[PDB]
Amino acid sequence: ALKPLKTWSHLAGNRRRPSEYEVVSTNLHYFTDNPERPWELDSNLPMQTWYKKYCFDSPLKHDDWNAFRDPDQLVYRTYNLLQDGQESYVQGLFDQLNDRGHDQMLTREWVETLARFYTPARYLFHALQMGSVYIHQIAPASTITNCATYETADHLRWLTHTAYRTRELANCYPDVGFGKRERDVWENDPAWQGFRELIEKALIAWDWGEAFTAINLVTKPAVEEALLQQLGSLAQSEGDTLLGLLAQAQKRDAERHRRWSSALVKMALEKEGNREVLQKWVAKWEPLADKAIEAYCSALPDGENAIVEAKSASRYVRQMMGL
Amino acid sequence: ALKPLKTWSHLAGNRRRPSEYEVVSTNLHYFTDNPERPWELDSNLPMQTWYKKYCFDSPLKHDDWNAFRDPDQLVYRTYNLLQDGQESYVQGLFDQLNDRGHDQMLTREWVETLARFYTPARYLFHALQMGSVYIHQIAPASTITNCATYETADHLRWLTHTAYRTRELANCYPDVGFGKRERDVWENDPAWQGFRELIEKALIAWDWGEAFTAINLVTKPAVEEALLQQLGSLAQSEGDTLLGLLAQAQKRDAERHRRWSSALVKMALEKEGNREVLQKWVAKWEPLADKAIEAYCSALPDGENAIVEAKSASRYVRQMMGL
Amino acid sequence: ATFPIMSNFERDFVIQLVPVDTEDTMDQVAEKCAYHSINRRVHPQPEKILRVRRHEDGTLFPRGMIVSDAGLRPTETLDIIFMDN
Amino acid sequence: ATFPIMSNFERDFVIQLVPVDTEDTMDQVAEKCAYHSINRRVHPQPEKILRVRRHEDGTLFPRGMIVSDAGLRPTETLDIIFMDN
Amino acid sequence: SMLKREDWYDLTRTTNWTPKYVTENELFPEEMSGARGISMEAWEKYDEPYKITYPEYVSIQREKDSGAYSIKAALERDGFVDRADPGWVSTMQLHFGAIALEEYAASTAEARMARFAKAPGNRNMATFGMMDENRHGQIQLYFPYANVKRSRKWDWAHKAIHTNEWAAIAARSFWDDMMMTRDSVAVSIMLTFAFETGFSNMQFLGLAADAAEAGDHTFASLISSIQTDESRHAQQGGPSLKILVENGKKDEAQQMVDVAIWRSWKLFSVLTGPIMDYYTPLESRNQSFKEFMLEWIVAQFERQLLDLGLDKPWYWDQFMQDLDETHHGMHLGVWYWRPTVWWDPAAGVSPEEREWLEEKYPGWNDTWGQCWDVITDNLVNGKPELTVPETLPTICNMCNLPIAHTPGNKWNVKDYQLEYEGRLYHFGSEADRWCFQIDPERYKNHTNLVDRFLKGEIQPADLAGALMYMSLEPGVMGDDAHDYEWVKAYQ
Amino acid sequence: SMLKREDWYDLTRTTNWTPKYVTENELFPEEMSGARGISMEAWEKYDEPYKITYPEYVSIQREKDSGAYSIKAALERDGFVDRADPGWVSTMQLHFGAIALEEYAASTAEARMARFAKAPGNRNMATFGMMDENRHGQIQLYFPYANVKRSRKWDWAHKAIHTNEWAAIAARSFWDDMMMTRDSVAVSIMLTFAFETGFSNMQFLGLAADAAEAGDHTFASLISSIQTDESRHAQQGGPSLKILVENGKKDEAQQMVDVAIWRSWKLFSVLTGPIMDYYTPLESRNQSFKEFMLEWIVAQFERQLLDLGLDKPWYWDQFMQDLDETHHGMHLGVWYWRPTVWWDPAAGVSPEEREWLEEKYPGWNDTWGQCWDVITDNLVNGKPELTVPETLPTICNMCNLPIAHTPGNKWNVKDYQLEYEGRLYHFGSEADRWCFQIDPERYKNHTNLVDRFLKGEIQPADLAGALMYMSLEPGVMGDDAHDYEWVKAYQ
Ligand SMILES: [Fe+3]
Ligand SMILES: [Fe+3]
Ligand SMILES: [Fe+3]
Ligand SMILES: [Fe+3]
Ligand SMILES: [O-]
Ligand SMILES: [O-]
Repeated sequence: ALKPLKTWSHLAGNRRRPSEYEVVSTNLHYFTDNPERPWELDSNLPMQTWYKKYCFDSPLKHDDWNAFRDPDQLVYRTYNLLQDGQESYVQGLFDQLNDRGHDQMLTREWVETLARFYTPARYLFHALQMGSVYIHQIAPASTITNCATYETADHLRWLTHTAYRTRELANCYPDVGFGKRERDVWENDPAWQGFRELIEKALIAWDWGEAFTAINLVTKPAVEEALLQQLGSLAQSEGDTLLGLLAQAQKRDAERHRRWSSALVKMALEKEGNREVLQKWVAKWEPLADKAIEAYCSALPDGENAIVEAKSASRYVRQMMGL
Repeated sequence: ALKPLKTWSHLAGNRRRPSEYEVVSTNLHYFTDNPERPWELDSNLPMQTWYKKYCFDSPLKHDDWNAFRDPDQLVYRTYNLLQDGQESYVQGLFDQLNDRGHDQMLTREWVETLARFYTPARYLFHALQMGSVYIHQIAPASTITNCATYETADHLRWLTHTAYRTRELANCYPDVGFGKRERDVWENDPAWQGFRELIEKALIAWDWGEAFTAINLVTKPAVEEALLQQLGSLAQSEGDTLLGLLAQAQKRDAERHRRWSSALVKMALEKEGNREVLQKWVAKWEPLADKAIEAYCSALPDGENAIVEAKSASRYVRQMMGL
Repeated sequence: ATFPIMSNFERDFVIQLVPVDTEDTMDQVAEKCAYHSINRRVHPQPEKILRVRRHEDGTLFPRGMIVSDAGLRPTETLDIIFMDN
Repeated sequence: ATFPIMSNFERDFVIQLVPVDTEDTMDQVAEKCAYHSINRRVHPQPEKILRVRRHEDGTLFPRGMIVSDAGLRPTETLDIIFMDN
Repeated sequence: SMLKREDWYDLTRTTNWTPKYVTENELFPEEMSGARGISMEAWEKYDEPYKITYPEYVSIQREKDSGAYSIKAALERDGFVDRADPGWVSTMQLHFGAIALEEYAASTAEARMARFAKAPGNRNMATFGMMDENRHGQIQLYFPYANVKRSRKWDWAHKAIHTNEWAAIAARSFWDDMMMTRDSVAVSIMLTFAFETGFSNMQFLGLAADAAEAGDHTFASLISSIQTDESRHAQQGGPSLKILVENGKKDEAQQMVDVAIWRSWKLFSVLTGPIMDYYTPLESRNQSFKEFMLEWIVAQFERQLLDLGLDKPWYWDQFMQDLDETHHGMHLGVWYWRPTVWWDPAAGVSPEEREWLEEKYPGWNDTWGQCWDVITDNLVNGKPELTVPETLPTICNMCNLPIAHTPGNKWNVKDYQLEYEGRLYHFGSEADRWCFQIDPERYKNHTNLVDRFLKGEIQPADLAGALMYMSLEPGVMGDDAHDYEWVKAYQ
Repeated sequence: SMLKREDWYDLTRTTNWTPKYVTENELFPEEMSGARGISMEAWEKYDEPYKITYPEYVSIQREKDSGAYSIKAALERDGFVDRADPGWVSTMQLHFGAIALEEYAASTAEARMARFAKAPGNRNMATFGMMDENRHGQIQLYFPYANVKRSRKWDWAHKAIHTNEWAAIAARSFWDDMMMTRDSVAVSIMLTFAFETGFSNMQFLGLAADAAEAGDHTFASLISSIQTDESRHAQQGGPSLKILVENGKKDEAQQMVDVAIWRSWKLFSVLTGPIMDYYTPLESRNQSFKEFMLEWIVAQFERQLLDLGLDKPWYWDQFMQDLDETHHGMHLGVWYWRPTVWWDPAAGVSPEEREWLEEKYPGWNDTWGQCWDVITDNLVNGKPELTVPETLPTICNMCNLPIAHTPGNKWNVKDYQLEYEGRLYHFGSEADRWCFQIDPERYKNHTNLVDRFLKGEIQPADLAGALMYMSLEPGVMGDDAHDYEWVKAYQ
């Protein structure tokens, strides 16, 4: 008879006793057991085809993607411990600056800037949420999928801050059209069309590795530097302390997404040929990001410096992984 | 035989099913069962005498102090739910403004003001902690005692913020003597001697009702208006956003202490003669508070307006209870 | 000569895989089926005779017909019923 | 004439309150004590005689002495012991 | 101060825009979205009746895991599991193997609606759903993990769905059909409406009640906590159904419901039915599996279907009838073929048990009772070898479960065969066959275990070979749950 | 970023200043502070070895109540209490009545050090202590409250310490002496060092173990959670003791320790000793009350006392000896006078129990066993009336407990009498008498129940009168825990 094991069969002989993280996150996708028939149905079903094409046939290759490990090691339970903490802080900010009358103290000029540069981000943030939720459902291993799950909730987290602050702003400045105008700004403002195009196009890159690169390595770095870093330093110097803080709080999420993307890239580099693959995908998309950052930041105050700073900080992210 | 009851014997026939609050807070002091011998020992013991004199013989009188009810209805369990929340927010502030380099951005002049007007509050706040912890141990009913318990932890909460920010300030401005100099400022600065005297004297008012009045109705209103309201609005306009926020966060605690003091006063007014008793105690102490506020605020910028504002806001607290 | 069929034995609860031979008589089919049902979940009926009918349409095969001539589809489902003729 | 004493009955585990009379003999003290110890937690010893000694210093009272003359402090503790004289 | 939720909620799901740089069909491919010719503007009427927002979620859910993980740690050392009724231990081992990884797969299913649904409210609710099944997957792994040193069967909580063991194939067969391989709107109908709202919600309620009756509070708490998450994403299919009916599609909507309810029912008849009526000790039996189905599952569907403008499925009466039968079959199948599963099946046919079975199901002893008479006599008479099988049973090509039914004095076992493109398929019911016929390209080249056996895919091509093929060895292969203790009642 | 705690902690307790507007003796009255001629500067060396700060506290403690309240709610419906061994139910009823309000009183005791101690570290640690006993008081009320509809005895969790029932007087007698009526330094020695560190810490550990062995996880969790709070304020007396010894006061320090250990021991012998050795079912008995005392309480004091520069108390050997005896007495007292308490006492003298008692305590049957022989014969022979009392027992004037000891073939019951200012006092031991003699003004005019009875304070002046005086009526008055079931062993 087979003996009871110390740990899951797929983890035995690891020398170190498996962590909670390893216990609940590893080797969970079963569609990768039969690359020829992922799903327990006819093998010509459109979904069969979708997974064969966009997961299995990706040029980004590894013999064992299940070896991937979040460096932050997040599980649901600790994701909600972290994020409840960070939300007590942000909801705290909202409560107490309202109480203070913070929105009343902003200048008309700044209010106008918010309507143009800040509010419509609900579309860009929802579209990252879609972006990251797609990586989830197409990635080759559960630990990859998980990082993308928690990142998708952050993206919703940001959409949610923006939706909230948008009422408060409408409540305080009823004539501006906060909440009504954002769609036409997103759709028609030249400052947004760089990003809108970047994201619409990256949203239809189905290959898992090209989705990871286009969303996590290229679009995100560019959205983050432009909307969190640049608009936030601006916010602070124009007297918006709430958005300077809010934005820095969301950049905590972004730095975590960066740490796992970097770990993934690091793992992909163990295999000959992947750097070239990733570098190629970056070159295809970088020009759309450059355009995004140009069209957005150039319309800001001190526009050209914001472009130089955002360009180089977002490139830096990729440089640090060895790309 | 006696039948099992629906609730505690001392709560039966209340019509409404007793709350958690009523279940864990009411009718718990036993020293009031024998006003002639509070403690199960010889009746001439000094502590026997202390309680007879300072609890039982207080001029502030009621037939049933056990009827008192916190309007906030706090119990340990919900005290720590509230305060963990408010601490995620404040510790959040500390983390993120450090990260921002907030202490580096303050002007030398403002740093000098902090060393003089802000840091030494660790003494004043510790002395309120002593003040409130004394009300705890001498008050005539557990629900009174409890309010004073949770208020004493707030007082420690504030001492703790100040102790913390004091290292950070020392770390950032090593030449100023933050952390080393506060005792001599507390002890010798004319700006502090108004308060120092108020608090040293109120700290030896042993009668429970006179302790409640001197600490909760008089000293606190005056410390709060001067150190939270006035120094905080000042902080904000001088570019200290951390202290403007910190101070407003602590004023949440103060508003809660006010709500229970007001409820106590309201209850004391059911009895003929108590208003006069309370009014008399206020008149004895108000002049020391006036002095406290004068010596502190006059040394601030725009000094005289701070004195008029602090005086009248603290009087307002007492006016609202009907005093 | 080995040929799969699905045996729906009378008074059992389950249809089952039963490999027979193409040279077998119905009688010999029935005997290879009973092995998997009689004294497992069905009580012998020795007063009776085991007959073979095609499940889809109720056709009754003579005892002596061989599998070879019955026109069965591999895996075809067969009723194995108790009769006296 | 009712006078409190504390009865430390031999072979019991507990000293107890026993109201006696000032006119009682030691014998009658002992009998009012046994009531609270014999056949409750102590086995009778009918071969024996119940005697009264003062607990503090071991003085033995004659059977016939009355409480009145014994010089007891109210509540004084008394040994009630089994003897043959 | 804070806003009331009511005041700003709609802005969280005002997230639709008119793409320009790519086309609508390119951003929302029909095969993933299933928008069905209905416009973005019409999908925007989608309105989830239970609303929630990010800060509420992370807060409320930290509270749930805190309690559940705390209960677990407090009771860990008492090791209730070492003295639980073995019908119960078995119940848990079956639950964990069949469910843990399917729950985790359900997050991808939710991710399907999160990216691909044209209703913005659907897309956000699905994000919380995604979070939810990440929770159900993770915790339903953390829990049985406490028990790995007790038996290798607990390893199956992770390993099951990775195997070709028949129950696992049946499981994947159901889930992949329902949620992994359908468009977004279809997932919302077939999974969240038909299965989650239709079955698994009331089931998890009952299973927590049972666990508590068994004196297993760790597990009662586990299940009961999962269940409080259900309706928040379970709600998703209703609004979809409304939109489809209000526009030109009552039939498409209907047909998905018919399909998902039948496929769910079948899985439920092998996984829950046997448990209720046979593993649960007699005196813990609150009600029968047929009763449970009538009170808690069936009247509810009728309500829902009526309220949405839909009808009762064509098979409804047959469904009604099969409540007296299917699961008895499924149980007998599982017990008889017990070395083929990874838990120990409970026979549950002692004298007392059998008169209960006859109260709840008149006719039981003069149908199901017969097979069990023979099993019993054999174990009394020292012939245990006649109570284990020497062949495979015929598997349904739709539900991947044995084709069984009423035996004994009212024999009624039927096979609903179909020849399609030169191949003979087998079906356990008229409905299973009909599922295939309406959409044969979806099922056509799949092969069940029997197919595989017959095709030479299992080697060696005998019973010990199929054991290896199914990843089963001594240690995990099931035997009688109570080690045949109930046989003594007959000598 | 955040500072490390190490870096700023000292600033939290740098809170001493030189008063000017009032005098040091006025702000710190000696009768409350007990500074003892030792200067502010010397009190400032006080250094608590376990450090904590406000945000850590409120965070960690929200986590503890979450779990404990969650365990409670999860197990509430199973109502374990209705099928627990009645020796256990009794154990809980005694615990709640004797402890709930004394725990809450302990917060005032902590408040004593918070205001009045000259050591700033002491003043802050006491604030957390204050918080802690607010928690212990509150939760130890919330818990038994679940059980009010089951019996009026549960009402005693609130009512006990409000009554003149003898156990309650004994309780107040101890606590008021230890913590409610002493100066700050003295509270820190006598309560946190001698009692909390000395007894209640290891006791609560053992009691949680026992609760778990009884299959009562609600209560095991309750107790086990309280216990994790203990050392954080229990630590307080050690630094005080150091300061007193390092300056001119080894004797004052010594004498308080001697007093607090003896007074604690006595309470512990009626409240814990009987439980371990008689209410706990035989087969749950991990070890004897004497063994427990030797392993977990006594070697620890020796360690501590040696490490602080102090000696073993004068009575130590006597203490050693009395471990064989005192609690057997206390148990017999409680059982015999059972209508005078608010729980049902467990006899615990079945044949099996008695041979256990004889293994753990050689001589038991030929001393303690005798009284129990007579009790038993009487219940066998239909004379139950001879097993309940017709008088009061003599109460010790220090510990307010009956004066009892070794009966039977090695009779040794002594009374340590004292005449002082025209009044005769009674004492249960040499130590109880000595406690009074060193500080007679503290105890002099107190009266125990017997005193009161004899003075005409109890009216009517008979047994039914003392029942009323003690607030006891049928419903709460104790009887034999197992309703005399163990008598059948003898017929
Ligand atoms: Fe789920
Ligand atoms: Fe679900
Ligand atoms: Fe405590
Ligand atoms: Fe304590
Ligand atoms: O769920
Ligand atoms: O404690």
